[PDB]
Amino acid sequence: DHQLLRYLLDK
Amino acid sequence: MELTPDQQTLLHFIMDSYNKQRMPQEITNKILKEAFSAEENFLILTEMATNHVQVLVEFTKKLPGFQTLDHEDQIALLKGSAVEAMFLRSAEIFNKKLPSGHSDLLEARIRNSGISDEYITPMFSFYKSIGELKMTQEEYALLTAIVILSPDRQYIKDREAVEKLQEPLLDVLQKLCKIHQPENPQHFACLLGRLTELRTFNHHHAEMLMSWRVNDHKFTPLLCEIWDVQ
Ligand SMILES: CO[C@H](c1ccccc1)c1nc2cc(F)c(F)cc2n1[C@H](C(=O)NC1CCCCC1)C1CCCCC1
Repeated sequence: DHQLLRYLLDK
Repeated sequence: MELTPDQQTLLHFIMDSYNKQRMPQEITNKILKEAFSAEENFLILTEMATNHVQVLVEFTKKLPGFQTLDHEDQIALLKGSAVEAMFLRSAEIFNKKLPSGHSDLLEARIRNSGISDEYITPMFSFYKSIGELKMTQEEYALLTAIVILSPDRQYIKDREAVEKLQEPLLDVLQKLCKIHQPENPQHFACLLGRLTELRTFNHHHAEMLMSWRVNDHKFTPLLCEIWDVQ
């Protein structure tokens, strides 16, 4: 659901 | 009373991370430059808000211990604080000193943004209340970090893990209030009080945005994830 937030956090 | 070496280190680390944000003058110069239409102001807001969320995720990631937290709790903290952090940053920008007459024009330009008058009144009430506290750059930085690391957010599994991270930041802020404003011993309580008023902008945020006098309410995919829009 929050794919972009998860991406920015896990980058 | 005075900051310990570990507290001075934490403060400088938070400050350095906090200063990565877009400069207040960049924002106010744009709004003061030309009088924009409701349609142009909506797009200025979405671009400003997208930059803010991007910088806020970078600031959040640097908060000591944040990367050790449960991944689902990390998302919950970000989603729970994004809107409050945006209004706290807007209050900082609004209360920055400008040449005589400019803050009057900035107020008027924000009143004519395109949103309903019912949402404007509480924003200025919060900005003027923040302004009377005469907060330093360090107070805004620590208060933003305290807002992000709020253990009382919905959908948080491990509240104690979040509490353990917020505690040293609350301790540093309390010392700074005693040093910057020794005349006002209620200063720290007042700052924690503003944090409770900040939370009021959450519930009706999507309603405020959809009340914008525009034909199409187009938000960026990142804003759709963090706000309750589209
Ligand atoms: C939180 O946004 C406020 C808002 C007011 C009216 C309608 C919609 C929003 C708001 N309060 C402000 C106070 C100020 F001092 C200021 F310079 C600008 C302010 N804004 C808007 C803005 O640019 N916000 C960004 C959001 C990301 C973090 C940095 C600031 C701005 C208002 C004029 C129309 C364009 C959008």
